[PDB]
Amino acid sequence: QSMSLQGKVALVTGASRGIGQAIALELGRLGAVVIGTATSASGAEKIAETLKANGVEGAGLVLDVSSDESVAATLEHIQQHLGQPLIVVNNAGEWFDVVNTNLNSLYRLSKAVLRGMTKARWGRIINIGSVVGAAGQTNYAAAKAGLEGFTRALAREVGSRAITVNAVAPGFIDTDMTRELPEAQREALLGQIPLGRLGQAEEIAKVVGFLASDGAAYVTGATVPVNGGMYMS
Amino acid sequence: YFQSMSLQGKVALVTGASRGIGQAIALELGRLGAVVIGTATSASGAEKIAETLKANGVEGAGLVLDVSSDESVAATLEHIQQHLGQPLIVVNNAGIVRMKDDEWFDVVNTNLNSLYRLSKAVLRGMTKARWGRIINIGSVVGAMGNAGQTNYAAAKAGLEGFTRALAREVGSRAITVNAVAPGFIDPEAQREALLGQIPLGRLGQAEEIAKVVGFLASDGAAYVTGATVPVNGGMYMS
Amino acid sequence: HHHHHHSSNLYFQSMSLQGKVALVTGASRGIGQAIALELGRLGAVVIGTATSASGAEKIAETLKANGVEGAGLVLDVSSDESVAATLEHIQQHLGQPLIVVNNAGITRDEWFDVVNTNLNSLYRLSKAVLRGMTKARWGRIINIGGAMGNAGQTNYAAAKAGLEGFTRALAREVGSRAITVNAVAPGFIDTDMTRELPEAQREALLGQIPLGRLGQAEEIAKVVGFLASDGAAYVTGATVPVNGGMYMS
Amino acid sequence: LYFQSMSLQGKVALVTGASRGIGQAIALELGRLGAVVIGTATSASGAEKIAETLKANGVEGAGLVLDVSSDESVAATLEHIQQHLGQPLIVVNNAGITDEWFDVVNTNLNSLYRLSKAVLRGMTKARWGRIINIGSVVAGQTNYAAAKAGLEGFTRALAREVGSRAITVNAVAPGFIDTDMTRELPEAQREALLGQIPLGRLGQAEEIAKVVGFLASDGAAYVTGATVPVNGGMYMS
Ligand SMILES: O=C(c1csc(-c2ccsc2)n1)N1CCc2ccccc21
Ligand SMILES: O=C(c1csc(-c2ccsc2)n1)N1CCc2ccccc21
Repeated sequence: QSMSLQGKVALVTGASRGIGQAIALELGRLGAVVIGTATSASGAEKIAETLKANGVEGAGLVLDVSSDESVAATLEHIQQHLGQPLIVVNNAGEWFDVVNTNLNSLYRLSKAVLRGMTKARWGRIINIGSVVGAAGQTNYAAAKAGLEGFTRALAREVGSRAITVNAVAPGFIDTDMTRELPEAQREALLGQIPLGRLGQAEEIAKVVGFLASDGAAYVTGATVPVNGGMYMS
Repeated sequence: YFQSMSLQGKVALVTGASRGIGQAIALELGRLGAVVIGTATSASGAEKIAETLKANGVEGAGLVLDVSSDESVAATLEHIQQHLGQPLIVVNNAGIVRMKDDEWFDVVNTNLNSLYRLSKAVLRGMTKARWGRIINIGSVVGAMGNAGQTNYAAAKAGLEGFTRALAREVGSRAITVNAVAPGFIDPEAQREALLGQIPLGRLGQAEEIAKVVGFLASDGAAYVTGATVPVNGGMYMS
Repeated sequence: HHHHHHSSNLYFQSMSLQGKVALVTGASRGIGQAIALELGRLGAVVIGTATSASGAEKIAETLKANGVEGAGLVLDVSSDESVAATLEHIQQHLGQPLIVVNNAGITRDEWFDVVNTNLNSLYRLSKAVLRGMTKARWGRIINIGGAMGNAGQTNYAAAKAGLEGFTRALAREVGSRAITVNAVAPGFIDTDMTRELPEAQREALLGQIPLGRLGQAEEIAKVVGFLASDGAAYVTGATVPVNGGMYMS
Repeated sequence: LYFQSMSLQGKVALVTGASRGIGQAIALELGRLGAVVIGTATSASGAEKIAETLKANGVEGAGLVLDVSSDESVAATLEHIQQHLGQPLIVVNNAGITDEWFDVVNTNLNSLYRLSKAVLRGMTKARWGRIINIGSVVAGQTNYAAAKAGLEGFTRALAREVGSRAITVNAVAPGFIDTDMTRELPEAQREALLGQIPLGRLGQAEEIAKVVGFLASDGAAYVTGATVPVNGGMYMS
């Protein structure tokens, strides 16, 4: 179809579980060669097995997005063995230090992969926001504000080169980190969601898949909220 | 049955489908497998829609619909229900000296009343099926000055607010409500100046709007509601 | 039978609004009343409106009791006839209002009709008073949000979105004429409805507000007073949120 | 009714980057409202100029050297103020710092945080406070809109963290202001720029200062986390 990513190398950070894993499989399903990262070797191996078990070509790697050395080395590894990643999905992650640290990691990784996208005159950077999950509202709303601003600016800097930069802002998603919130807090959160249910990780992955397609080529600087109608600021 | 982005077995209603973006949306939804009903305000335009659909192998019809009239809306909807079935995908693209910065209010207010009128009518069928997609298309940037920016930004502001609220009203029923906000989509040779406000350096294509709409209509966009997806190549006027 | 028009050497340093005539709609209670007194305190001649003659009289008494020159009038902002007549009345007897504060709203398909009705009333009233502001080449229109917090969460974000868009657009249409158009978006304000909540729910509500307290009506009035001053002359199209740090989207 | 405290008599205000333009205008406005004002610059010449301006306008205070990018500069300066003048309860951040898009915004917000944190002990102590952050005055749209986005988000979050203590945290987002940068634009570009501003004119530095003066008063006590745009109707996002 025209949703196809055949011939594209996608890099998905933090792909051993939940939303990251779901994004890796979705992009794989659309035909991309997928490289998923975790911070440990056990997690890199688990990614590799998941990809095999779902008929997706690619690899798992160890990547620490807080380290320039990790980013440089990893990127070079990918370039030699697989090719240049033109689809990059940032999902890997003191109110201030959290947001500030994250956005610096977004920038670090974003900058590094841009040489390859520039060279090809085509690209997709997609940034995944933090999931709503029980200091909590303050940090969430801030991390979302910083992401929206960041994404918009970067999109402006790189647009001339045919590179889109977008974000996806999850609401309350069904994941391992959310499955075991207390009932009281879960129920409260359901009560603020017009659809009356948690989102699925796959439902985030679908949005990401579309932003990566050629059909989303005029969409850039956007933050698509995926939250069942619940908007927390 | 069950596939990523198939609309097989869905009836989609696309208003203002005789040209440009509306036409592109009708063909995109048809391509994805929906049975498409496209409307225009004139009979000539209804006929042209029918031909386009036939010429592209899309099952459906062209109809005359005036979204400003409760009678037109009722009658048309009843016609569709008897002959084709219940539309569960509805796409609102019908919207009404040089332009000035005092035309903003009547235009926006009239459009949102029409959005509501139509939205309300099709909701009984979506409620009854416990599934639905309403997608509202914004106006493309209409003119080159402040007066052009005033009307655009306002029509967008009202659409964002409207869409969000309606989504909240109908969410419990598994009905998503979203918008698409086009930027500059495909005369006077301040062309270059205009392209210089757009990071991608080009006008958008009507097909590029249609793709976004097609996704919002799919099962994969089921958790997306109340959103206004901007499709403007990186150029943001508020 | 109902009289619908009711009137009434110490120089306070607060008196910045120099005889100017301010019109404050819905001024019989709460935030509207607080705005009328604040503008009066700053030296304006204040005309406050209600929809009934009893309310027009109560406004007049409040203004008298606080040493504020002006009047209470009957005004129905949903009616072109009421708006025209009232505004002509004001012109003949008191002068041309150059400060106008829209606080007369409407409350409880309900979601759309409320917002849509209010914005039409805003436009109706705003259009009418503009001839006088145009003629003077100076003006202040201020719209009070219903984008009230007690009005609650379900329709709040929408009423705010419509107000913010509206305010911004009108500001653009009238700016060349030295007329500012701005809004004030209250959060949770202390009024008689909000006082009589159970402790259990009161505490929950206060726990969503960083300042840990309800706002006072006077605190909204102060913001309005500033937007009306010459110092806020470069502020236009703005919606100032006044909610103690609680932001609902 | 007629008698209340929109006065700042008895308050110590700290205004960073106060040697010219908007900073200077803010320092004189707060002084005019009765505050004891401490204005900072990065050079000693600028600290002197601030002191003269304050003297010349009958405003009690001082000019100091402050580098908001340095923890040592911030600590020392604050301690100096505490010993000699008292505890600043009004703080106005107008001092900024110099593919440059991210580092600028990121550096500024780190400075905002550094300074904000330091002055909070004193505000906490008194259970009252005003922090006000001034945005940058107008590739050009990218940097402006970003710096505004990061400020709006920052301001809002900090306001949440400190609200229980009766401390408001707000921002002012200037549009096109009449200052040294704008005095040297070509007529062609000037006219184009005015044409995008509904009021049809540049803002004055004093017009920013008035907004700041209000946010510092007791009447703005329920306003927190807000970014007040002061741009004559011209909104770039
Ligand atoms: O009815 C309006 C409306 C009428 S005019 C208008 C507008 C907005 C910006 S300029 C004019 N908005 N709105 C705007 C937002 C909204 C939400 C829910 C129901 C109604 C509405
Ligand atoms: O630290 C940043 C930050 C660093 S760069 C940046 C940014 C935002 C828009 S473009 C760059 N934002 N932010 C942005 C918003 C925010 C809120 C609370 C704590 C931190 C932050």
